[PDB]
Amino acid sequence: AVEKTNSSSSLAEVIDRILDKGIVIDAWVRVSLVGIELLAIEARIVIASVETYLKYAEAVGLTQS
Amino acid sequence: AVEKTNSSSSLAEVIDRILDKGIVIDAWVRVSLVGIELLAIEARIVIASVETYLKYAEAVGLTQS
Amino acid sequence: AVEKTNSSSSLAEVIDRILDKGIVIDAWVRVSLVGIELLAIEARIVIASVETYLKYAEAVGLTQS
Amino acid sequence: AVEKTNSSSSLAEVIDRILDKGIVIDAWVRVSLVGIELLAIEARIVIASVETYLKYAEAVGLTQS
Repeated sequence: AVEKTNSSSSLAEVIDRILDKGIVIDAWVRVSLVGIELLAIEARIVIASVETYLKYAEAVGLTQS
Repeated sequence: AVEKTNSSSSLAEVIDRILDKGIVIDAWVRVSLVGIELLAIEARIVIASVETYLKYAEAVGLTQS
Repeated sequence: AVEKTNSSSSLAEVIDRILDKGIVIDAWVRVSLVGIELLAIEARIVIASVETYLKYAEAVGLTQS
Repeated sequence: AVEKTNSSSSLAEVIDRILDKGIVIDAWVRVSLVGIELLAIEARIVIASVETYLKYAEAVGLTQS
C-alpha cells in the first residue's frame, strides 16, 4: 500500500461506488380525454446493490413479511 | 492524500453530488373548454438517490405503511 | 483548499445554486365572451430541489397529510 | 476573499438579485358595448423566488389555510 498524489485508480472502485449508491430511472406517460384515460405507459430501470432489492421486494410484497 | 490548490477532480464526485441532491422535472398541460376539459397530459422524470424513492413510494403508497 | 482572488469555479456550484433556490414558471390564458368562457389554458414548469416538491404535493394533497 | 475596486462579478449574483426581488407582469384587455361586454382577456407572467409563490397560492387559496 503506497499513497498516491492522485485519486485515479482502476475501474473496480468506479463500479463499486456506482453500484453501492444505487441507480433507478422511472419513465411514464398518461394520456386522458374528457376525464377518462385511453392509455397509460409506465416502466423503470434499476441497477443497484442486491441488498436494496430485497427491501424493494418486501415493500411491494415479494419478500416474506 | 495530498491537498490541491484547485477543486477540479474526476467525474465520480460530480456524479455523487448530482445524485445526492436529487433531480425531478414535472411537465403537464391541461386544455379545457366552456368549463369541461377534453385532454390532460402529465408526466415527470426523476433521477435521484435510491433512499428518496422509498419515501416517494410510501408517500404515494407503494411502500408498506 | 487554496483561497482564490476570483469567484469563478466549475459548473457544480452553479447547478447547486440554481437548484436550491428553485425555479417555477406559470403560463395561462383565459378567453371569455358575454360573461361565459369558451377556452382556458394553464400550465407551469418546475425545476427545483426534491425537498420542496414534497411540500408542493402535500399542499395539493398528493403527499400523506 | 479579496476586495475588488469594481462591483462587476459573475452571473450568479445577477440571477440571485433578479430572483429575490421578484418579477410579475399583468396584461389584460376588456371590450364592452352599450354596457355589456363581449370579450375579456387577462393573463400574467411570474418569475420570482419559491417563497412568495406559497403566499400567492394561499392568497388565492391553493395552499392550506
